Amino acid sequence: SHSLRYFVTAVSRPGFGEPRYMEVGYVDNTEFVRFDSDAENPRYEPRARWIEQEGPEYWERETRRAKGNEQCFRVDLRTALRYYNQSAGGSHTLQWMAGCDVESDGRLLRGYWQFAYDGCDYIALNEDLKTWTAADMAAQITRRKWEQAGAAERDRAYLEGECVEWLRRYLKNGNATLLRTDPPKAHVTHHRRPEGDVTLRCWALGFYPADITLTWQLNGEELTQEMELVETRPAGDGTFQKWASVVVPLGKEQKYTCHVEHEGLPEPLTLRW
Amino acid sequence: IQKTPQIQVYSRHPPENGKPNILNCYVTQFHPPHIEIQMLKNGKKIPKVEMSDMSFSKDWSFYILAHTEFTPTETDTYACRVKHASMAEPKTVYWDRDM
Amino acid sequence: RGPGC
Repeated sequence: SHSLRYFVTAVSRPGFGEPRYMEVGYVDNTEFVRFDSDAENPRYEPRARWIEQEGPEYWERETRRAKGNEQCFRVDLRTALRYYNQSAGGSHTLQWMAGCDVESDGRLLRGYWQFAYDGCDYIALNEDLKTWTAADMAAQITRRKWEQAGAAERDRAYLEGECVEWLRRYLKNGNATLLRTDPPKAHVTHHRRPEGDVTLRCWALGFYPADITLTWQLNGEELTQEMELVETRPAGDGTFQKWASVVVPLGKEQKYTCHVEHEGLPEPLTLRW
Repeated sequence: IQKTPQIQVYSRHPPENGKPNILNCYVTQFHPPHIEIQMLKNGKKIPKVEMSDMSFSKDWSFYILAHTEFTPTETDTYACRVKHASMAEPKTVYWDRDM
Repeated sequence: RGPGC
């Protein structure tokens, strides 16, 4: 299930100038474009080698779009201050997520287009791509205005047409990096704790994509409660890492086995200490 | 304010003394976006700290990747210190080479 | 390509 998504954020800063405006684009949850209004020379920039193959009219057109969006968001941050009747001297946040998920054939599966104010839901386009869900009375104003203007049709034109179409092109031109598969390299470390028992830590390193499951068995039974587990984290080089640990008696370490499941593995790895 | 950050301090490649690795500070699930991150070697701020992955998730909460070049030794010590409006005092997470 | 406003 592929996807093309854009995450947009504007943060006001009273007495420090105009709001900081940012865009990030992702394909299959992997970052590839980025815009930062506070950058030395602000323009749309490549963030993966594969997108670099696009010509200069692509970067100019997207830079043109980004700088226009930044202007629409300057207005909106002001429109939001009055709806909620807030002081003008404080910092606020407007976030915008938009994109398309696609099933194997190629045509749309779900369209997204939702906004959040100060970290809370504000308005979101329903699955029908025809109506809007508002979170409070402020967003009800926005809803009827966008209803009167016909915002769903124009927004739906993007999601079903262009978004779907360009994602199809991004996957063809970037398949080698996007759809690559890096199997995790696994190993187990030993750690004698003061209490007298042991911590067995099972590491997974250098894998892509991100999804993975670490599980500790004992004589075939999963030990999902006594297990410790960090959130999957980025290595910094495009791959990911994760570890899972358990506490076991000294001497019986060879009874426990760690199981690593990843789409780069035809079969789950199994390892002991 | 609202969402309190979560911090992990880890190295990119497996750590072994002398070899020049790269230390990562991973900060997630906070809000508002304004946040102050300092990476320390022996209680001394490191000057060249890069940023990366500044965005937010479906949660609406922000996350960011901060890293710097380093070289671990047996007696050295590293940590990441994060000042955010949702915490009364800054929070220091020390790098454990086994985590 | 991305969306506008």
